[PDB]
Amino acid sequence: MQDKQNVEVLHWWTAGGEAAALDVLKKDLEKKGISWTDMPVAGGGGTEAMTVLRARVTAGNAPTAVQMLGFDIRDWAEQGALGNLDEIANKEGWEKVIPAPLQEFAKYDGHWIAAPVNVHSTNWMWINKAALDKAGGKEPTNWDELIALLDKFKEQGITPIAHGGQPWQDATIFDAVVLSFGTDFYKKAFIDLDPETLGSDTMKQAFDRMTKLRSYVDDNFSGRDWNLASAMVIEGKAGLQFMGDWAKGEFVKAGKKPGEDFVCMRYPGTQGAITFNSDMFAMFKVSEDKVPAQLEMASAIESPTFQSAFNVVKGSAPARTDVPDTDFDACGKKAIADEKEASEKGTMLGSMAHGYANPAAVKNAIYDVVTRQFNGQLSSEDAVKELVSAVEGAK
Ligand SMILES: OC[C@H]1O[C@H](O)[C@H](O)[C@@H](O)[C@@H]1O
Repeated sequence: MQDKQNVEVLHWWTAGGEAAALDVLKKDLEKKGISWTDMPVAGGGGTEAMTVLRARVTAGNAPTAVQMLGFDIRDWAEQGALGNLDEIANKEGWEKVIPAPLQEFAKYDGHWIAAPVNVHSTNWMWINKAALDKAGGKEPTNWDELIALLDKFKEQGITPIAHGGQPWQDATIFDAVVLSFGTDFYKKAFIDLDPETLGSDTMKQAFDRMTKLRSYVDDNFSGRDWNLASAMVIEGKAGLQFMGDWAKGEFVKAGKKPGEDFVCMRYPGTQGAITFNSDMFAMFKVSEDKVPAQLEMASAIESPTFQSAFNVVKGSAPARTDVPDTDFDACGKKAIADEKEASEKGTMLGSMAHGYANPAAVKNAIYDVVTRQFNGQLSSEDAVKELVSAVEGAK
């Protein structure tokens, strides 16, 4: 009669687009007789959710299912805190359809310990179509063209860059800025954590670009939620936003269409590469009674029909490679094709900002340097020195 199974889910999907996509999963589970106890922890990018999580686990109160990124997953797998999903994954044939870069994180010590939802990526620009057309309509391909477009936006009297001053958002931009100096440089810096690279003249140029981008954000940017920056571009109050494709979730929620109302492009100099992050659900070992629901949730997440429906709304690519792009809009189709290509070419690189490039300690030490340099507290020359010391001290 009434539902007899239930999942208690900690996640940070609280903005309108994110909430819309999550509704897809909730409805899916409900049809299976599984109700939902919602434990949302608001805060873009999940830092706040992870803080709540740590205190809860220390208190012997781990949630049944937890939204999680990258090296964070590994950290709990190492501790043996996560449920083994093998019996679902082996039987459902996950090995054949989940890209190897995601399996590095979804698997630990020979076992599936998370169910990957999607493949977001961070190196996008969201451009207001009306403002672009006012600016002559040319999509910027390189750095100089980007600056020329931002200058036109500025003379149009709008805020050229919609941005929120929070360390993770600053890092999100820096993903793409570093990426624009080439995939080799990005790997050397954020994946290999090579100190010569991190201290290079090229990294000094990257910070100089952040200074330039800083000059085009509005004076009230500090502390603004990412989705409120997205809204500025949606409303035509700002020209463009540099953000992961969760931003598209907002545009679609507002009824805006690719081509007509907005343009979606890779960050100039990064087409042909992606800086990826994959939201996964980790099922924490709790009561033995909860395991059937946990396994059902993992199965639901990896179902082809859900993999399409959820990601269409979310603004990410499916985690499964065998899910067709048919129901995706023009930007979602690009996301999928860019992922297949980057995967083939070895330019599908873990996002630093969103926890796929390096461990939390390193990520956080990078956040601090990037934030202070963007906010103008630190010169590019000094930022380079401090980045090397912070990274070396965190490894
Ligand atoms: O909160 C903003 C975004 O940040 C996170 O890193 C997630 O991967 C994405 O699902 C979410 O929409």
